[PDB]
Amino acid sequence: EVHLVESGGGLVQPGGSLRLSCEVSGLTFSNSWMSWVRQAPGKGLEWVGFIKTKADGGTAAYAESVKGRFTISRDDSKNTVFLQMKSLKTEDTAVYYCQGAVVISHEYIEIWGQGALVTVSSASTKGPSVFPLAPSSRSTSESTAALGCLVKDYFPEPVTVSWNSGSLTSGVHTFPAVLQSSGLYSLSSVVTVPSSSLGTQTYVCNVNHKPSNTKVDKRVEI
Amino acid sequence: RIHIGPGRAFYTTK
Amino acid sequence: SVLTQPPSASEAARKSVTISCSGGSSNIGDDSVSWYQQVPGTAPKLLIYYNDRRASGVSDRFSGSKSGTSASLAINGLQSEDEADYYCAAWDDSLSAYIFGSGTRLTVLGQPKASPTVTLFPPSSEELQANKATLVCLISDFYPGVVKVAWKADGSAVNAGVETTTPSKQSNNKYAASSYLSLTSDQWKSHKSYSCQVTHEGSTVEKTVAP
Repeated sequence: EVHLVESGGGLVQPGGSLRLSCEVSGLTFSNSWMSWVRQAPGKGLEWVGFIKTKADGGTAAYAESVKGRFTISRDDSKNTVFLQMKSLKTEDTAVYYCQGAVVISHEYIEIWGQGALVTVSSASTKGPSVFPLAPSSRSTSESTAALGCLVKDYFPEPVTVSWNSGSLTSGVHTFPAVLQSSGLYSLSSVVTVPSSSLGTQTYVCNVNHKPSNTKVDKRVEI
Repeated sequence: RIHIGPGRAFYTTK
Repeated sequence: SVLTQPPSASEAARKSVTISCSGGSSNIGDDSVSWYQQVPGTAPKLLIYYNDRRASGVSDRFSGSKSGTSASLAINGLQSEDEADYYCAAWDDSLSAYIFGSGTRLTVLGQPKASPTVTLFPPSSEELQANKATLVCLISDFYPGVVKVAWKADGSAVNAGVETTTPSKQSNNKYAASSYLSLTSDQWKSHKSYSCQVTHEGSTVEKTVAP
């Protein structure tokens, strides 16, 4: 029932500043102990810090490696905890996760957010070109056809893909991205569909790349 | 006084 | 002052594994251990807290113990869902920080071997008008997760302009991957057939496209 939704992730040059938000629903935020853990690309987990409830100190503490550059604060009005980052290093590039924790009736509960990717780098942002991958004539001859979207040459991660505004769930396989020699990412998304529906049903993939402000809805025709 | 987790929540005494 | 776990672990389906963690008196010794599960991609999930208590809504196949300065997570009725990284965690007194173990990659043996399916896409016309032909080779539903991809042009081996993905695990409990061949629009037209050859275990599934 509980959810932790974080955001404000993105790209920021070395020396820069950034603010993550974690918005907590299905939880009495007032009584929730909030914290942040980060995971740098391909490494283990590292605690960043926590903040106590208002009924305690309201106070934060921090891992020594970010002490004084990072500020955790909270807004009980708005059900949200913040992780303010200033003076960022490349070594700060990681997926940042927040945690909410309560203790109700002698039982502990600790829920994690999906995480937000923060890339610290002096390379530039680039949005994708979205191209429709049409089947053929040789696969529009089988009983089911696969068609897709190519999401080409973007940075940083991530990209979301849905189909028909999220209403086409089934037979949908979005692949993880390859990292090109260019430092740019590409991925593909495929949906497999009944071959008799190429003519009636109109298929549109929805691609979002929030760092570039690129939101595309490409029709895949034949 | 027992604390638990990365948010170091208050859980039990002794 | 670090919490140390063995890097890997392994066992067969339906059986039971133990994963250990050893700290010192200043962390595990003085406080209590929690355990996390992390399937790559997803977030970590709490499994055990205060040494041996089970997190809300968690299989009782998982159980935890603390002996002295070490700690132990145990897993029953081993399912394929269960392979993930496992992290112990405790508060440390001298550092004043929540400290996580090295992490342990559990793998589950005896999983059904499955051959890969392959989808190969030509460059879109839209992309050719920009003179940049990209060939897309999608690879899924296979196990174990080791594949080799070769590309061929008219039976000649294409080595240049290939970018292949490290194989990743799906919601399926099986693996997936992609391979991309990057061409200019006139190399694409310079050959009559291109082909994507995926080899898995010792069998090769091959697919073709033509201009």
